[PDB]
Amino acid sequence: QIVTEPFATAGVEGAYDVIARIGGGGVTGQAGALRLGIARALNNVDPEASRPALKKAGMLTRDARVKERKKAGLKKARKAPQYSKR
Amino acid sequence: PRSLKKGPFVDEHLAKKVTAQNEAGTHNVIKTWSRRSMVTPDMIGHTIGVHDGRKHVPVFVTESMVGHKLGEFAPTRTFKGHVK
Amino acid sequence: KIRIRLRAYDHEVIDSSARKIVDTVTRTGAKVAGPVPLPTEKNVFCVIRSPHKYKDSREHFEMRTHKRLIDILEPTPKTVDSLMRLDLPAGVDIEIKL
Amino acid sequence: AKTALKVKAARKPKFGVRAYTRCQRCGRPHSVYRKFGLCRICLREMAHAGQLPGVTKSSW
Amino acid sequence: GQKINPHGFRLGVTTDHKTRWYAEKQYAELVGEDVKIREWLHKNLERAGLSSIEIERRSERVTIFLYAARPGIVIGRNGAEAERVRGELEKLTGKQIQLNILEVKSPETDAQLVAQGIAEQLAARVAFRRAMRKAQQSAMNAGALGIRIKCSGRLGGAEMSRSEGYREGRVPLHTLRADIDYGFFEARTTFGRIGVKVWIYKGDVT
Amino acid sequence: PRKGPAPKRPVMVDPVYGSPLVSQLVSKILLDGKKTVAQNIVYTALEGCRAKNNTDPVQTLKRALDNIKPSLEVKSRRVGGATYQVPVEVKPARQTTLAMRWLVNFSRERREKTMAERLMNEILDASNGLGASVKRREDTHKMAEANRAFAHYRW
RNA sequence: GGUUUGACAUGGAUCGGGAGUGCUCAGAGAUGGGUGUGCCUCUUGGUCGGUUCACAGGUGGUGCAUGGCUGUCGUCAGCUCGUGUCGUGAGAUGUUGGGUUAAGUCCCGCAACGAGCGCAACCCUUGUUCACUGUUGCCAGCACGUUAUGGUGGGGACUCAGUGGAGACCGCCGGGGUCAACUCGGAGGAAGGUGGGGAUGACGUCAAGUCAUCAUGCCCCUUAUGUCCAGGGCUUCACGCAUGCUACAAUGGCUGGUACAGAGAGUGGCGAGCCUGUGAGGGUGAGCGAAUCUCGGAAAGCCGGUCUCAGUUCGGAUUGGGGUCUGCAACUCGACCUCAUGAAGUCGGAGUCGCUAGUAAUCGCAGAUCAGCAACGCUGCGGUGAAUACGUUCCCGGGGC
Ligand SMILES: CON(C)Cc1ccc(O)c2c1C[C@H]1C[C@H]3[C@H](N(C)C)C(O)=C(C(N)=O)C(=O)[C@@]3(O)C(O)=C1C2=O
Ligand SMILES: [Mg+2]
Ligand SMILES: [Mg+2]
Ligand SMILES: [Mg+2]
Ligand SMILES: [Mg+2]
Ligand SMILES: [Mg+2]
Ligand SMILES: [Mg+2]
Ligand SMILES: [Mg+2]
Ligand SMILES: [Mg+2]
Ligand SMILES: [Mg+2]
Ligand SMILES: [Mg+2]
Ligand SMILES: [Zn+2]
Repeated sequence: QIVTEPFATAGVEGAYDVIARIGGGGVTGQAGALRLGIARALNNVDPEASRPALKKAGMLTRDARVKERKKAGLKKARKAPQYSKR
Repeated sequence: PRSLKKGPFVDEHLAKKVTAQNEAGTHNVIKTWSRRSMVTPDMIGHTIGVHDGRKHVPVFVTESMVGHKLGEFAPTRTFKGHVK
Repeated sequence: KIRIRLRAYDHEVIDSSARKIVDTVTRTGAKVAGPVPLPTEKNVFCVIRSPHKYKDSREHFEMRTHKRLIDILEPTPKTVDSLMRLDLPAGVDIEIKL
Repeated sequence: AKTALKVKAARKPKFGVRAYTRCQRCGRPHSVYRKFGLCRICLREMAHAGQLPGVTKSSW
Repeated sequence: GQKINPHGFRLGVTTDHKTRWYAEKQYAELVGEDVKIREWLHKNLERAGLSSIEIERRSERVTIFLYAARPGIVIGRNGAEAERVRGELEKLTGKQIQLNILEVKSPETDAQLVAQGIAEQLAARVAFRRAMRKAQQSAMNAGALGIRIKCSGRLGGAEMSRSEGYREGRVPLHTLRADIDYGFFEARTTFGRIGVKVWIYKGDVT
Repeated sequence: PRKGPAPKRPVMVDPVYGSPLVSQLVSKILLDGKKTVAQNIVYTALEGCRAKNNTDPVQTLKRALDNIKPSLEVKSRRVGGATYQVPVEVKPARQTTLAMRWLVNFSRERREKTMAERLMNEILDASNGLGASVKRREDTHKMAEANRAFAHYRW
């Protein structure tokens, strides 16, 4: 759904072919990247009739949410070792 | 354990001492620090003083010793129990 | 034809050396592929900051090796002599594959 | 470290397996890096003072 | 206790490495010879006053820049001391050493020589307050934008240890674009040794 | 927190049934970070629901949620030297959250073998008006009614 | 068990020419005895020898004699100074007050006017984009390729690599805000009010830690507290605490198939391929000093089959057998393979811990040290990916007055 819905929110529908080359990440990350790519393609094809709705749906935006780095003294990015007073 | 294709490890001076004992009479105690060595049939019936860290404890090697190291029979730690 | 590998720790001196090489070979004709940047080697060392009993506070260091590649398409033995005789900064090394 | 220990480590061991590293500036036997010798403290202080080329603080 | 070395903090950003060579199979041994060279030079050239030792290598050839306040000691008479120190350098390393000695334009502004002088005065048993004030005043007469000196130890031969410091002007340690020269020395007294640290804010750099 | 009400992440809708309720249900099951496992469980339960009754599984899930939704619940209060159980009205979002949490927990506590149709059985029982979830809703409402005398402590 | 100017430095003398070593012998080894080989200049050096002479050596003491480095309160919002002024004086004012901010961040007023260290910014990384370059990277259009592999000529489009730029500033619009700082909403935009994370830790506190990394004052040892060696110990076990790992199963176990990573390492190294073995492995052995070659398989997941709630086809402790590899050597005291064995454990008392988003939870991967490894540790890396925050009443820590 996350990759098909750019067409659904655009005027065009499932009568418009697409070819994708996908690299890196996992399945969900690849889905999100493909969704953003299709959204940007529709954007730069028709930046007037599909731009408003396509951007309003929050789809011409790349979320910078990336795995936060591990930190010294902590088990994970933010998880901390079990504090033990005395 | 040690690889089979490398053969048993006898410390190459224990071997020569036990061979000399065999040649000149199997009656003497052979003092050694070679806990590292492998018991072999050629030394069966000998008595070997194996070092245990502070004293050469004597072991009389029998038929069943062969598949063991010399140091297995010379305990290094003394416990005796907690309290008394 | 004719590979030139440049490796150093400072990308400023890497770029300056690559520019000097390319401008030299060109001054001796020899058209040459542009300096292509290879991925930088990135070694990381984590060190306990304190000399004793303080492991939760540490310091991280990196040794970044920057690498550039040059191709000398034109054989040009005059450029061969030039590239073997010119002088480069001490921080950057040169590797010539004939 | 002790001078005798430092010289013993420097000299060729009896058996190859018996060799060890030692901090080449410091004599410290723990936490010695193969890339550049030295040790934990020696690395930290020399990297701060700037005698190790390419080595800088990392804050990625 | 919790402050970073200014030179290490600004390394790569504003200040540069003292050694410039590349080697990936010998790195450790070149580091070792560099350590030997620096230790030998520091141990045998205290009198000259060493700001920095800068080492370069091209191919089995080492080049040593010695930044000294008074290179008169290093050069001796008609370069005799320079030749003898170079010869000791080949004896120590085994490589071709090209040694050149450079002045410091403002020794009263270079922090390392300032720590040198303050520690020398402390060893000669000069009042630490007077020594720090003299160094501070000389630095600002030269034209540094900020001085900070801190002497820690058994100051004045006492029993308890103190951490007496002087500063005026501005020394923004937290600013990376700030050009801050840092020096440190140890005054060897009959009562242990005193650690003297000097920060000098030369100015702002890009 | 002290600063103020933190923003809420928008709730997405289920691609299959087109209802945010099922997405909330899967995100509540969602053990160990296995979204696919959780929604396989949820879809299996909903399909079992539509198998055992002709009505729509999303509608039966909705009916179960209304039957488990609490209206008011008591919270601890530190007035004086003894603790009070002050009844407080529950907002629609909070009560939907409570209904979903109770549904999932009691489905996990049910005796049947597999989680998928443990949850299916619990959903059907709740929609009918029976089960541990509905019992807990009734018990919390009963205890709120018992401690109803402290409705004047609300702030 | 050996040794005594010593295991190692530096300097004077003094007798020297070998030092240093190969093979052997004795020895647990240290070491000692053989045997072979035996300086380059030069008539006075490099190198060693003793005898000494100086002297070395100490992980021996004191962290409450110290330097250095570090923890810590605490990323807390503060701590001070010059001059003026007030007060006999310590001292105060600035630095109080109103508003605001993540912030002593700013704004307003003000016997204060200023400045400094902290805050912020400059730095690194991540999110958008442009120019430049195009291999070892990439393949849209063009020509073949053994069928096949961007394998090929070639291409600057896309991706990426890495250099240099652009971009965010409450800058614009509207409201609030006496105004003013700020604040709310909106547009544009990849990103909006500090966008996320790191580096960075003020004046000082705790005579906090470290004399054992190093350095050092004083004291102490000097045929021993130096130093060499073999064996042992640091791995003990009636117990107690602490940090973790694997679990107690069905959101699971087993089994076959099948997808999608990132960041890293490598020449005594990473090792493909083939052969051999149940396997650890062994034998051969290309390739790669590496965007090329190798580590390499990602695992969770999906799909098919199966187990059917059983102390189990859960769990994998323990114990018996047979092995592999590293190493001079796996008894004490290594990892791993295989066969058998199949312990406690049914979700854990009082109490207690972490976390506000790509976080918690979980899933695998890589590196440092390292012959090997007790690593489930540590430092990183990506995959999947939540619930909730009404609120400050209460608990703990802190800030202004
Ligand atoms: C004993 O000698 N006389 C009587 C005084 C003394 C003298 C010289 C010292 O050098 C020290 C002490 C007191 C101890 C006390 C230590 C203790 N600690 C070991 C748990 C402690 O309770 C704390 C603490 N919690 O803060 C400390 O302060 C501490 O560590 C410390 O610094 C000490 C010293 O080293
Ligand atoms: Mg602790
Ligand atoms: Mg070792
Ligand atoms: Mg202390
Ligand atoms: Mg102590
Ligand atoms: Mg800052
Ligand atoms: Mg103490
Ligand atoms: Mg000492
Ligand atoms: Mg231990
Ligand atoms: Mg490499
Ligand atoms: Mg937070
Ligand atoms: Zn060291």
